[PDB]
Amino acid sequence: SMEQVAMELRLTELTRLLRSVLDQLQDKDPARIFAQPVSLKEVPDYLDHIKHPMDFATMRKRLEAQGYKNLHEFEEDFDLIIDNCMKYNARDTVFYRAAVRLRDQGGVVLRQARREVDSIG
Repeated sequence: SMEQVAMELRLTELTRLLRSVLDQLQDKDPARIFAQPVSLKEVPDYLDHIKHPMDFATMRKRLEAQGYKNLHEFEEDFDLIIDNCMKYNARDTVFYRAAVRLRDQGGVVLRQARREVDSIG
């Protein structure tokens, strides 16, 4: 149907805007601490601690499959990256600190992304 196409075009444009958002958030992680999944070879107990692992490569796979239907779903995954790290790692660690800085800096990006998603529809 023509309606299905129009919906598909909206999803494609959302995916475009989320790719730009993703790039901007990932630049706020210059140490690349959140770039890839925590390795279960190197952290064998991880899944005893963290039930829903997340990382920027995993988000990019979902994005490129157009697997984010709305900004809320994308923000959920970003919050998992931060929140998982802040639980697994202690306050005095470079990991925890990196997550705090990513959260604080990402907030600014996400605030305007929400406006753009609402604005463009």
